[PDB]
Amino acid sequence: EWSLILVNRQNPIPAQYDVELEQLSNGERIDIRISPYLQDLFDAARADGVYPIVASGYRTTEKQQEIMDEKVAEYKAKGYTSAQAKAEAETWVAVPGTSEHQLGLAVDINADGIHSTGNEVYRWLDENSYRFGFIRRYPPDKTEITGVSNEPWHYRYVGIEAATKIYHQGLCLEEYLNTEKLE
Amino acid sequence: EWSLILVNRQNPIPAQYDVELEQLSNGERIDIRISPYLQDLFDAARADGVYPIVASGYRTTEKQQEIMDEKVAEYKAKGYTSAQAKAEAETWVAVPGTSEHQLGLAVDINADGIHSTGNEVYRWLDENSYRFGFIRRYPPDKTEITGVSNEPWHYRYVGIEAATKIYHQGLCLEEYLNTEK
Ligand SMILES: [Zn+2]
Ligand SMILES: [Zn+2]
Repeated sequence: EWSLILVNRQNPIPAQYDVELEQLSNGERIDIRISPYLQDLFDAARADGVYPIVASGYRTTEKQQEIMDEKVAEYKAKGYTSAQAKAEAETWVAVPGTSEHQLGLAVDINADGIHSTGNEVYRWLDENSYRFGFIRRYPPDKTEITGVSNEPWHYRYVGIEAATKIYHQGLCLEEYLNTEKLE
Repeated sequence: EWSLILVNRQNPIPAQYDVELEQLSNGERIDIRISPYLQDLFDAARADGVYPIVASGYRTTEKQQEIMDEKVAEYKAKGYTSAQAKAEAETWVAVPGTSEHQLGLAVDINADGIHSTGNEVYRWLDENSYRFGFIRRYPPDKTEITGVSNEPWHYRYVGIEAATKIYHQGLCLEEYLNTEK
């Protein structure tokens, strides 16, 4: 099922994955399939006086490389050999060909800052996103399963049916998929 | 000449300005007219063992808006009034309607991280960008004229002849267009 595709270190994007991108007002791009769900989400947040942005939508391989390299540079500057920096940067940034952002199913949502702080948007999304098919992909209690640190901006479209189950079930996507495969 | 357009609070982007955009491999977009020059710039950089990336090309009004609001929020959070936060934010980020990035003639160039540092790239661009017809639009010593802070990553396409002149004359774009008079 298309919305449940697993992309992680162990599950790279399939060769020749087709994606039709819609362009948002801010120039970011998303899978046309998630557009009205994301639109509903933003509509709802604003109706609650919460004002989010799409910081990052679709990213190309090259784009994913540059974010990753910038992340590595940051850790080198904090006293990491480049070998240490790579491994450490990879807990924040997926190596190219393993970011969900390469599907067009992930958005990194932030506050517009002026009407809302990061924390208010992050809270709101955590409690609400599932109603619109989006999950908090990388919660702090599952970093030992996802391989990724607490990333309160990164929301993954999986669809309403699945997001609600995952949210109630209190699980990460890997667990949910693993538990679906078992039964 | 089309490439010398000045753009600021006084000179908002013209109504229906015509951008003719191209996607780069990182997903950033540039006016197609600057494509060969940017490619020549990265080629020469890479040839010099210097490894730049385009962190930002074309931006929508809304994209510009979002950067500016994020900047304003950073200043509000460090105790600036709404009016100060905006004032301060504007020295780093142009207001929508006044950015060169909305022309697709401006690129933010950073280091690729692991082959070069930002300063090495910033240094290189400083000394070589004009050959490809880009200028360091916002030099430190012209913040009074340009109304923008030192932004060593921001390069404006103006053309090789144009960029070369401005660089030797040591001037900022505002200055050169007043030279023309
Ligand atoms: Zn993300
Ligand atoms: Zn810029």
